[PDB]
Amino acid sequence: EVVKFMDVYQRSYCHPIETLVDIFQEYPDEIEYIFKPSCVPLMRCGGCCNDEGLECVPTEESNITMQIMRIKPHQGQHIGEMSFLQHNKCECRPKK
Amino acid sequence: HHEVVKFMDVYQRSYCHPIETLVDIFQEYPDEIEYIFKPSCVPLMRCGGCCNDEGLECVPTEESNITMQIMRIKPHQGQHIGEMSFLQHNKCECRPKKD
Repeated sequence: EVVKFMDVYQRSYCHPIETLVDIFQEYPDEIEYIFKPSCVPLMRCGGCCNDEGLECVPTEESNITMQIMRIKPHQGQHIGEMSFLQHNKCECRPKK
Repeated sequence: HHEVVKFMDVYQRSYCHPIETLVDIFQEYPDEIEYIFKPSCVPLMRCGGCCNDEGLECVPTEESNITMQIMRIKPHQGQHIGEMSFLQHNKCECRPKKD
């Protein structure tokens, strides 16, 4: 059975959506370490806009600290805090 | 303000599972050059998340098709809503990378 048009657009439109982020892509300055887990769930702007001209971007941003096993391989390793950017409010806005 | 997310709840929530993820139609279908689409983009269940070992990688096992209605526009020429099928990952698990 079809996912009805109205219900697509409504559900796609530019909102914050829980998204999984590999720590090492987001932070490549964490070169000495692997992380456990490798990856975290973060609220992040995603989705279509009315016009192909617009793009879906944050307006309010905030911090979530989390505890992350930090491993220097074959060496010391320790759970530690790590702070991450989360997008609380999104809106469609012009590209450049 | 807001308490730190406890390790248990990280791991549990990160681990390789299907997660609703938003996918540009033009990436999924790149042969569709003469059309824009409304939306630009659709919600599809897709494998995402950590694996215990940097050796493993998080991959689909069961896959399925989900038909959805999409405004198809040829610009300066208007349009037609029509059906369009999409790939969705129903079941994921961590498995070794040969890559």
